[PDB]
Amino acid sequence: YSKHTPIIVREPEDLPQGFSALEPLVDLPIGINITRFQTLLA
Amino acid sequence: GTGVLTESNKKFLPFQQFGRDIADTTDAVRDPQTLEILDITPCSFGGVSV
Amino acid sequence: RDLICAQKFKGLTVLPPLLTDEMIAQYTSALLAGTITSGWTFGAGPA
Amino acid sequence: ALGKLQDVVNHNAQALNTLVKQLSSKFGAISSVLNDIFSRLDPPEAEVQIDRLITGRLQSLQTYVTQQLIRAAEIRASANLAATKMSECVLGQSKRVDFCGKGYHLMSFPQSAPHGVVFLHVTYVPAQEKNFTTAPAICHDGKAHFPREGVFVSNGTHWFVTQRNFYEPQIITTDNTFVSGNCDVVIGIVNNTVYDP
Amino acid sequence: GTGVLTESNKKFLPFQQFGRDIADTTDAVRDPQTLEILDITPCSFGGVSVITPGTNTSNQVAVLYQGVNCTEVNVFQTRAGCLIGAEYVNNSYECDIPIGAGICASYQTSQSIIAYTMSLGAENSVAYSNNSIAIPTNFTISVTTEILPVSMTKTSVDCTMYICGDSTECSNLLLQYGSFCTQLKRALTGIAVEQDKNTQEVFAQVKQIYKTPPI
Amino acid sequence: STECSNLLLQYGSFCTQLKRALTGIAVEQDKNTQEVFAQVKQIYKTPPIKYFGGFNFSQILPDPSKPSKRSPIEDLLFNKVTRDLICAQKFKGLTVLPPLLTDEMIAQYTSALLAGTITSGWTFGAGPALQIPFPMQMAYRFNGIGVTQNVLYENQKLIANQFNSAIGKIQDSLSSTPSALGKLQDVVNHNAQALNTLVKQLSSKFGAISSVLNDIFSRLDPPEAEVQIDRLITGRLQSLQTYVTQQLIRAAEIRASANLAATKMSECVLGQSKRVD
Ligand SMILES: *[C@@H]1O[C@H](CO)[C@@H](O)[C@H](O)[C@H]1NC(C)=O
Ligand SMILES: *[C@@H]1O[C@H](CO)[C@@H](O)[C@H](O)[C@H]1NC(C)=O
Ligand SMILES: *[C@@H]1O[C@H](CO)[C@@H](O)[C@H](O)[C@H]1NC(C)=O
Ligand SMILES: *[C@@H]1O[C@H](CO)[C@@H](O)[C@H](O)[C@H]1NC(C)=O
Ligand SMILES: *[C@@H]1O[C@H](CO)[C@@H](O)[C@H](O)[C@H]1NC(C)=O
Ligand SMILES: *[C@@H]1O[C@H](CO)[C@@H](O)[C@H](O)[C@H]1NC(C)=O
Ligand SMILES: *[C@@H]1O[C@H](CO)[C@@H](O)[C@H](O)[C@H]1NC(C)=O
Ligand SMILES: *[C@@H]1O[C@H](CO)[C@@H](O)[C@H](O)[C@H]1NC(C)=O
Ligand SMILES: *[C@@H]1O[C@H](CO)[C@@H](O)[C@H](O)[C@H]1NC(C)=O
Repeated sequence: YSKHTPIIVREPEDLPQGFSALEPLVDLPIGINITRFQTLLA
Repeated sequence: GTGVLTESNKKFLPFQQFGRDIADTTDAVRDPQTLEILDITPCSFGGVSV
Repeated sequence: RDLICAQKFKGLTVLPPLLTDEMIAQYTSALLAGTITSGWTFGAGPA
Repeated sequence: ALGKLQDVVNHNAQALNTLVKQLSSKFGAISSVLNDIFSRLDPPEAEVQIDRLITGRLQSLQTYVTQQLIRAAEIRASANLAATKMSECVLGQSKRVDFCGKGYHLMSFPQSAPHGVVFLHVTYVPAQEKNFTTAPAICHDGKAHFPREGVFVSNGTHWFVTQRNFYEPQIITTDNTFVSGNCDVVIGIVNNTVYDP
Repeated sequence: GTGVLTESNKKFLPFQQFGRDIADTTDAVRDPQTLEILDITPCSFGGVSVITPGTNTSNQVAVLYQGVNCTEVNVFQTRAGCLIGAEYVNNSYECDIPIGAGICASYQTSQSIIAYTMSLGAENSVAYSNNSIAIPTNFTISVTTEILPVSMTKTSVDCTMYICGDSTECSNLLLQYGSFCTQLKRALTGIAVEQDKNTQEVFAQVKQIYKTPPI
Repeated sequence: STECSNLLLQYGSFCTQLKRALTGIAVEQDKNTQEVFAQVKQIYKTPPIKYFGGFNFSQILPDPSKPSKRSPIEDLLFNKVTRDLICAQKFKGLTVLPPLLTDEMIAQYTSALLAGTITSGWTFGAGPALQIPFPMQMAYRFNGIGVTQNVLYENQKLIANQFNSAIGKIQDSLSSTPSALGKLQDVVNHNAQALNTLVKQLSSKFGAISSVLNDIFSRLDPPEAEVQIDRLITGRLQSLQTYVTQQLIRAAEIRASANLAATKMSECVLGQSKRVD
């Protein structure tokens, strides 16, 4: 799921107070065993 | 099913194919052919009194 | 579709009453035209 | 204000809203829509798994009919009470307490309302009370005098006869007091003088 | 099963192993180990109710657990159970939210939910005396209002649309069932006729229709 | 049972009408106890000097020499209508909610009604309380049946003697003839029979290998277990629906009875009624 919403400048970094639904984009099949997750930046 | 299939002015999102009503009954559907929004209304019915 | 029409498309219907609001209003006004003009005589015999 | 009229409407609305939400509930089948069991199973299994939904829907409809019958009995009782009040309060003055409003009933006006009636009852509410000294009867010329229709009160120094629901001082004459018995059997009899015209 | 194995004082017979209650519920068993008489009481269960002044003035709510001594879940213990979220004020007012055992609750001033015993009215003492009468001196004729339901909505159902939907085999299989689709319609028709008759006995009590004079 | 818990949720939201109906019945029963007793606004109290013309209510007025501020007649009537059965039914689901108006509040309402009837007479139900002697009160109540007041004002002694004798005969009759408080025991016996029938049907098979859900989930296979447990999950819901329908019918009957009782208390206690019987 994904959704872009205006995050106009506010108090120090924190999750803003506002409802926003998330619509699905892709539904790729998978059959893995995922129990962990590692991020990555440029 | 049965009933009239009219043209609907809804706002079906690209991921929403089917559609239900207040009583969880199929009121709108997406055509398996070229994408079009329809409205499934039941056939003409009523009651007779003599 | 509103709730009134959604229930209609499922079999459930609502029959209209026999006495409309106008007739009930006329009945209520006829009882006031006898209670104010007359007394308790328009319910027993002649007004 | 209109609480007892909205209650029946909300009940009749929830009875219809709950009757249509039970059509999406499977009573032991693999689906809820009718054109789903007759499109994936064979007749030997279709005639078995589709009856489990028909039976449940029939039971739900019977439950709704029973609830409607009970509600109609309650509405019939309320309508009989309303007709009795309309015939005994509007078509005449009734001496029944609380039946035509709290207080002394005098008059009633009916008004219509969505699936209901509204009675406006005119009630006689006494106020501005005052204490007085009472007595069962008085004794004049040796004989007792009991009030015909009223009550004996005393402003301290004089005894008068007034109404039972409104203060109206009147002299004790031989027109509202009858003589019955001598002055040796009533407990609390006072003396005075009965002025005759 | 599940429960709280406690020590009981039941004198079981030397051959009995299990044990039931008045109405079909196991409440005591014999230990398969060294002989001991136990008691199987059900686990800690109860009902939960929420007292709320409405989502229009505040959002503070109170939780009432039914059937508990406040030691099995401010905190108050009433004959209805255990109330958490309110405070038992020693005052007395009219009941607003009925909770039970003559203890209601309200939302008062800091604004919070308070609990209090109901008030049965004022406290007036009539001075009775063997020579005392209260005669009114003035009238206060008033007009009160009462509401009475007279009629209900007239509904009607159908088997071919409610039981079956847009199908044909379902309508054929429904015919094999009993006369469950002609007695319910008859009952609904009777209810409709009764509702149409309840208006003819309340608002229709005079033959002629009178009119008010112009002046 | 967790499988039964999941099957009940899969069976739909059918367990929402029964709870709402029971809540409505409870609200109606709480309202019936208020529209009958709680008819007066202010609470009246009996005067200390208990000399009401010569009559003697030392049996209907609340006695201070007892815990719950009741009267001898009320004390005799309360101690007449009768793991235990209540806790056993509570451990199964049949739990009784406590009423809103307690016994002490009902007793205080009945005492205030008696105080208003004795001190005020028939004026406390139509407005403010009006002090009036009890002899004159009963003398003005005779003028509604034809008998004038000169009969009471001459035979007050005999009237008080007959009243004091009848008050004692009331207690004498209530102490015997067990078929007297039958209509109050009728509803209690009906409720007990209903609660017993609703709990006995849990050991009656609607068609299955047994009545224990654990034995069905264990000593069977899923394709047959899902069919055997349905026959028991459908019978219990029908039994509970039948119980709810019986409770609704009985609540309607008791509502009619309570309306009749309120009409009687408003027409017989709050004043003199000229209706026969
Ligand atoms: C998935 O990962 C978990 C990690 O603990 C493992 O236990 C499990 O066997 C794996 N297989 C699946 C698909 O459950
Ligand atoms: C083929 O199917 C797709 C489904 O979205 C539809 O959009 C398209 O118009 C169809 N084309 C033909 C040849 O029917
Ligand atoms: C009568 O006297 C009593 C006792 O003093 C008092 O409470 C009451 O208010 C008096 N009523 C009037 C209006 O005189
Ligand atoms: C009582 O009434 C008599 C009527 O003659 C009057 O003369 C007297 O002044 C009154 N006294 C009081 C206390 O009202
Ligand atoms: C009334 O008068 C008679 C005769 O004078 C007397 O015996 C009696 O005591 C008097 N009673 C009162 C109420 O003053
Ligand atoms: C089991 O063995 C223990 C050993 O101390 C004994 O106390 C107990 O009574 C025995 N119970 C049975 C079932 O024989
Ligand atoms: C009587 O009571 C009414 C109440 O509205 C008041 O307006 C009027 O002034 C009063 N009159 C007397 C007699 O005191
Ligand atoms: C009058 O009332 C008092 C109240 O204490 C009572 O004792 C007395 O017996 C009554 N009778 C009389 C003397 O008027
Ligand atoms: C009232 O009757 C009761 C009956 O037991 C008696 O004990 C009491 O003394 C009586 N009181 C009076 C004042 O007659």
